[PDB]
Amino acid sequence: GGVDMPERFDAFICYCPSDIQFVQEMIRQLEQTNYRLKLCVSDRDVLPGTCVWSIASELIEKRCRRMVVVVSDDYLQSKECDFQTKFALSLSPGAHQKRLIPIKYKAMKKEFPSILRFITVCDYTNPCTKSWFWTRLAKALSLP
Ligand SMILES: [Mg+2]
Repeated sequence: GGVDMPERFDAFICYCPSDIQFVQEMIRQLEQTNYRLKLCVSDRDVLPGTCVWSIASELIEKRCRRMVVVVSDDYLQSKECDFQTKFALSLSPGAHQKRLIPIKYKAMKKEFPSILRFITVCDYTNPCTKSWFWTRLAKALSLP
């Protein structure tokens, strides 16, 4: 009986503490789609009421198919961004679009991270794509 703890994950969610409220909203919404996503973060304890799992940093590239990147002005200054930027720069040609899913959720005064310049963004601020935003993100994350 019961629920298993995953060995491999659909995605790691990379975010700085300033953006935790967005991540809390995202996880609940993704859990309310017709998918059973396997999601991980550095510390599940700060995301109560969710099905997310904790993962050691050194295991992320090996065990996560993709990385969701929550981008904001605050994020650009964070150690979490340092980790994600190094991760992105470690990737071979073609791997960036296959493994990175950047999300914007509020206005930014700063330019988007250099390494994400050719990467498709999930823009939560655009009302024109809002109705199916979470469903489409969940489908994207569920794919190999
Ligand atoms: Mg909207």
